[PDB]
Amino acid sequence: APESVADFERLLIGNPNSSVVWMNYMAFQLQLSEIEKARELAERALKTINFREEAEKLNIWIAMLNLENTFGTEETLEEVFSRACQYMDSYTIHTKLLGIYEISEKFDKAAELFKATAKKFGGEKVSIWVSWGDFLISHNEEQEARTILGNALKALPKRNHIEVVRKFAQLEFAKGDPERGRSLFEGLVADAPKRIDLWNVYVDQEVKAKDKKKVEDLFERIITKKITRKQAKFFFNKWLQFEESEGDEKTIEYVKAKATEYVAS
Amino acid sequence: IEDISAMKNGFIVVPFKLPDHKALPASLHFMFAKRHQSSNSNESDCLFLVNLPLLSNIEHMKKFVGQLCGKYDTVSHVEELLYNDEFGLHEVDLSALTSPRNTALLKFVDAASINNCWNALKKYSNLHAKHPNELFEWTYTTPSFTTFVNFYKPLDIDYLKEDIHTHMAIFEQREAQAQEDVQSSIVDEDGFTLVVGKNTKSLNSIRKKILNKKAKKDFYRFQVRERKKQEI
Amino acid sequence: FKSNIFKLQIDELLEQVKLKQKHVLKVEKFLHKLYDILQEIPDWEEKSLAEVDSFFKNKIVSVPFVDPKPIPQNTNYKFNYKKPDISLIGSFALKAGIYQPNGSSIDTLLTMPKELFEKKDFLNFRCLHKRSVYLAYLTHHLLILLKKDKLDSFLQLEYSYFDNDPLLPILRISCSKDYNFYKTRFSINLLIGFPYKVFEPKKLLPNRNCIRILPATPLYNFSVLSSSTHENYLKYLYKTKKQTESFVEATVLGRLWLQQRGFSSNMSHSGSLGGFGTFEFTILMAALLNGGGINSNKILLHGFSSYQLFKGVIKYLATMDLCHDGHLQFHSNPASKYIDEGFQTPTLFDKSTKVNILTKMTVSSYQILKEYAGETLRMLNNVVQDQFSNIFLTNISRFDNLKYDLCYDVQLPLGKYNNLETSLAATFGSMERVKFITLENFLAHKITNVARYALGDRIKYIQIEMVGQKSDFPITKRKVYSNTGGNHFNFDFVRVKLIVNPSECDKLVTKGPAHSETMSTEAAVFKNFWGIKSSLRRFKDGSITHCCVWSTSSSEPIISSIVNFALQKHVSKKAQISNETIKKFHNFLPLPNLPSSAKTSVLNLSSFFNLKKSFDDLYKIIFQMKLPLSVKSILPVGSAFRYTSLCQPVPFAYSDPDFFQDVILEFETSPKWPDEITSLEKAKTAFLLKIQEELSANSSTYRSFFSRDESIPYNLEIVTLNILTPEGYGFKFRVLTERDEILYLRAIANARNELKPELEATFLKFTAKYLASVRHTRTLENISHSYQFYSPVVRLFKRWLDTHLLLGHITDELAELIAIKPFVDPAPYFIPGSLENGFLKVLKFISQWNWKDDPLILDLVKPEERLTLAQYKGIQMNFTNLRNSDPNGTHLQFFVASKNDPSGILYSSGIPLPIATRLTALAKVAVNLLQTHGLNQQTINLLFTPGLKDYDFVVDLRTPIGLKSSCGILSAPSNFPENLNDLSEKMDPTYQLVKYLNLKYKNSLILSSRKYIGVNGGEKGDKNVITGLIKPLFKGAHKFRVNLDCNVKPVDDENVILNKEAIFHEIAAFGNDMVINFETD
Repeated sequence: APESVADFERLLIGNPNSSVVWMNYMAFQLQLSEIEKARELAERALKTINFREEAEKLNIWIAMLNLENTFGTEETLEEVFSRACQYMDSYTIHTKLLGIYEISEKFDKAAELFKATAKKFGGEKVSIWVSWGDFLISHNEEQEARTILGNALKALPKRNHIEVVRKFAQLEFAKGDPERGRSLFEGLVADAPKRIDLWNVYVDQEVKAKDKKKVEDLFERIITKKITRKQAKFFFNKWLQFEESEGDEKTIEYVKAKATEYVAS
Repeated sequence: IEDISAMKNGFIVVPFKLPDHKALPASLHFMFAKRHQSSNSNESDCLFLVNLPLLSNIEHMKKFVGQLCGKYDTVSHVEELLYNDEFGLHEVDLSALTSPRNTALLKFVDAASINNCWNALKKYSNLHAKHPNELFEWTYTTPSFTTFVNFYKPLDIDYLKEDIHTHMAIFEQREAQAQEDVQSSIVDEDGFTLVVGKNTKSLNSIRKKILNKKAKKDFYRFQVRERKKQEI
Repeated sequence: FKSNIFKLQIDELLEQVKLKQKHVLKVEKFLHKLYDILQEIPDWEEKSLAEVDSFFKNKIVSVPFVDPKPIPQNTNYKFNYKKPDISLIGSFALKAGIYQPNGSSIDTLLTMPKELFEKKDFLNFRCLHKRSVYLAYLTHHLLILLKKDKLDSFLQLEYSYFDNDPLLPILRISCSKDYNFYKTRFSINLLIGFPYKVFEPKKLLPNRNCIRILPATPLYNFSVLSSSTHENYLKYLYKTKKQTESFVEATVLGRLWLQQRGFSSNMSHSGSLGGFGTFEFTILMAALLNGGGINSNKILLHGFSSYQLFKGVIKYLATMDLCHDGHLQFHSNPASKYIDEGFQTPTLFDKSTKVNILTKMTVSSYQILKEYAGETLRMLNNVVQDQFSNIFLTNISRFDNLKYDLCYDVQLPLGKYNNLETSLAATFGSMERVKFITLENFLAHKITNVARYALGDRIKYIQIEMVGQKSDFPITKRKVYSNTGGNHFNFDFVRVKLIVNPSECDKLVTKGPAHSETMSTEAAVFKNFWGIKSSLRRFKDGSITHCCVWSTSSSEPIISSIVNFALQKHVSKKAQISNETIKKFHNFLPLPNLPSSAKTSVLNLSSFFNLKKSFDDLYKIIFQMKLPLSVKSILPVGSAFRYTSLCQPVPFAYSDPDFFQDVILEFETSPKWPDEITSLEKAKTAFLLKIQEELSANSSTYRSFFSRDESIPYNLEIVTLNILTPEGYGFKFRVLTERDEILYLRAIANARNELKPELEATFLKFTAKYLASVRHTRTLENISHSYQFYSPVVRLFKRWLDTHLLLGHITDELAELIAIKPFVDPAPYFIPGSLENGFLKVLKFISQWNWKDDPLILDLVKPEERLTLAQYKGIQMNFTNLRNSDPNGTHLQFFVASKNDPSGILYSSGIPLPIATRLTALAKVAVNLLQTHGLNQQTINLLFTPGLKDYDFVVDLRTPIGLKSSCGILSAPSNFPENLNDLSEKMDPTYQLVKYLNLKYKNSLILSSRKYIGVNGGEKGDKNVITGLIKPLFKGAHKFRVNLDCNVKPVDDENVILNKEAIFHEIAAFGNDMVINFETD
């Protein structure tokens, strides 16, 4: 581990693209507490690194963003926010400043940034709605989360409507309300009952959610609906894996019997 | 050290025995490859190549795919090569400003071609991993003083004349069309005309200009009242 | 402002130079013990010559009887010694004792009695023989007393001379490791002198004889009268020290200036340098405080600070003559007055004591003092830069090849004192001994007058150093005994140093007086001075004058020829003459394969002017051709057009990289240019195509073809017109229009924020190629005409850089700027008057340059448009802004700026910090080599040997054909071939190879080569090396990436390092038909 400023400088000469020792040096000046040398150091780094190193550029962007969140003020946040959105991809800078807001615990200001990125970039992007739903359901605000899903439904195209109701149902099954996830899932199969990948993520999410009677009735609904041979044996064998992981031999025999009368057609 | 055959990112190393030197105390040339995914129409069925050998060209990949099909007996036929700025000269289009470093992209004909050369290079990775002596020999189209005097050679006057004349003709056609398009009374849909001037010929340049871009304090009675205040 | 900065700086120097009261108290306690000792010394009476002979024969102390010894047949007087009057003399006595590195001295006068004086003791060595037996008896009795009180354990006593006066020997006591003053580093001197007013001044005058055999002996009169009147000076300086307050700081400032220049208070008439130091400075500034006006005005006042006193006294020594026009007169015990009659000797005269002060200074010492006074007056009146350390902190007197412009080693195998009459061509007789008492003085003055009359106007100033002069001899010796130098005399050899007028450095004939009927006295001395070499020639216009014609030679100058002839004629037939240093330098400069190249001088420009003549013929033709746009200007911008090409331009020599000199061809303004950069370059190509067609259709004797220019990145259609004119020359016309700067600014505007510095480098390369190059060319050609020696200096410096393999990555205009720095600003040195002195001054400057703190600001002008205050401070603000944006210098190292270019980046951009540190390290290693070892042929050969070490690999390559004759250097290709492909065949690729591999491995490797194969390809000119350094970036091992831009090898499944052997085999397969040897580390 290097400790002296001259050795630090000679290693910055020796490796101009080593962003890891760049953040080691910025960490050193944070332990010695010089924010002026911090901003001039970020300026010197952005002057000296290459232009085709966009990942390192984004890294020093979020580096100056972290320093101005922990030790800077809101006007400097606005200035570096504007310059970063001018240089690099503004939606990415929106999400990084969002994440730093999450790890710095400013709920109301992070929420204002959610509104901002949703009004500017909500016509074509979906990950901002994903992150807004995650924040709001960690805040446990279900009806406003559903109205954010409605804003996505009115502001996105149709395939993006499908993606946003799918992701909201997944995060509902993960940490949100399971019955709300079930309701949006049955509504989605009411809009489109053919989508085999959608049925697949639905049955994977119920077999991770561990609700036995719904596993049963959904699988019987898969029996009633049209399924091809490869996807049929896929759902059948994954149901076998679920039933052998939990241990019900009567259901094992039931699935083998229904599989025999399925292949005898 | 001979079993380093696949990186965690997913890159396959392709070593090469180089032609040895007469005064050297064989050797290894480490080539990497991974298939590339893109929604671009002219960037379908393409292979990302990392650390290409020196001055490797269409002929180099032709000899390489010939050796590959002769060894592993698959059907794979390459089409073209992309991103050959092996030096770093054609990076920035100054022409377009006015009006994948060290990598290459290899084009194939179909999915059969790409999957056959893919399993061929996979078997080549296992070939180096188990028996690193049964590999290919990468060769250069090794330049001599004939290619050096090509690098120091005068230019063909007839080729120069033809290139100059055709470029001037196409440039004049494009310039005349853009000039007429600017000064052809560009009326909007909602009745609005547009203000151009005499001697302008680029609506691009109009957009670029856009992108580049009496207090009489003693007059009133209240102001002279404050003037009296400031005397006091 | 000048007051503030100079006051703070003199405060810094005075706190640096100030001594300590501990040293003061130690030395005064020691001299108090010496006081007690001298009062315990007992007195004695009249005794005879044989009696003191037996005395100092049975005793160990030997009396220092000077030449000639006293003889009892001719001495009718005897001896005595009574209580001497003791006093302390020195800077400490003036309360100005300062720290000196090698040591300092406080002298003590022991004053001889009037009752011991006889009234005719001043005649014929009597008083000085009395002084010698006086000091010998005092040494014996002080020896008894030191053996008594046990101070013999660490005190060492020797005989010496008062300021190198061989007629006046003194004593010197020193302490080695309670009365020990070894920490003080002092050495006390014991002087035997006379009281005030002890002999007749009117019979003691410089024109009054005191040696009878009528010529006088003014320096001996000065010695006896100064040893009489030592203490009147001391009370007068004590009075003036009471009168003015800043005297001590003024005199330490003067003393440090004198010792930094190299002078001293020693004797200079023995073939030495000095005569002016602390004591002379104090007496002179006291006289100038007394007055110094033309009608006895005062020049210096009591209320003046040391800055004002120094500026005044140096203004006086610069403006007023004291040797050939006038003299100064003052009274010590009422006012000073300058009078207008030169006495052909330094003349500051006191009538209250009837003394001339500066008789220790010779004419050459006064001349060099005049030139130094002028230089420092110029640096004082300089208001732009900071001249303070420039004046006071650079001892130039270290290297004689950097202090003087021509050094000459001459050996004189004399023999013996009676062998003088056979070993000399002059005569040292009785009256010669009277005028020039010591043989060293006589021979030195003979060499000065002979060499001065021989050279005439080819020298500004002269200096004769006597190498081997020991001014120290023990007590047991009568004088300084030696056997060095082929004789028994106190010198090894003679170093003749010349400050040379560079314009008349190489005039072929040495013009004398005209021819009348009667042989004039001047032509008589001419004829008896030249003998066989003289003649009478009728010139081109018809004058009939005497002149001795010489012949020019490249390897050696006419100064060497003429001083060889003069010393071997009018001095002796046995002396040996040498300057093999400058002989080898002129040998190391290349010699073009042309008729009469050997006898051609080094200042000849006839090849360049022939090139210019052919260019002007082509210029007329292309100017009167007929084009759709008429031609506006044609500007030659080539290195030959500024006389900084390395190989001189030989006709039809088409393998030198500077064969094609660049000309700019600019048409008139036109509104119908295209506005798209590629089509713009294509339109310029169209104009060049029409030009080529018209040339081949009208003036068929000219030949022509078309090449590309890839030096500008991303502008790939730049086509240049190669024209071969039948006097054997090549010009590549490139076209400059009124739209290039506009399109480049528009491109750098429309480029996004990542690629902006790349287009900054692009536009900067464009500027340095096209626009500021013309300004650079005309400026350097003009100031080269004013400074002839700039072209051989820059040629030698480019040769040095090419053999050290830095030229491939350092551009030629930066080479020319860093070469021309000492010619533009030679402060505090002189303007260079030799290839040797110029090149070594460049090396010393580039070694002492600290570019991390110091920027280079130049004003390329003729000698006395200069950069005024506002422009200077603006350039310095640009520099400090660049250093705030880059403090360490990973991106720029040399900030060079001139009037044509106040930017500071334009020529030194894109320079590897390894290359810059390697250049500074090479300069430091070179100057340390010249510090430890004497300058000679082996040292300069080691200077020109290439390094080949510190490189991680070297690649030795040869060409199938030696290229020395084709490059145009004799140890010749007559005509152009019928095939331009065969031109490319005889061409050489190695620079394009190393450039393309630099472009390939720009991320990881640094590869350098030799550019000039015609000089550096061995004796045949067919070899070239490729040295290669690995970056620490890939010396370390790193994570696998996608844009790593190197040929690698993984050490595991994640981390990789570089593939050295694969790089080596890539280069080997590239140069398969050319690479021979390859060494690795």
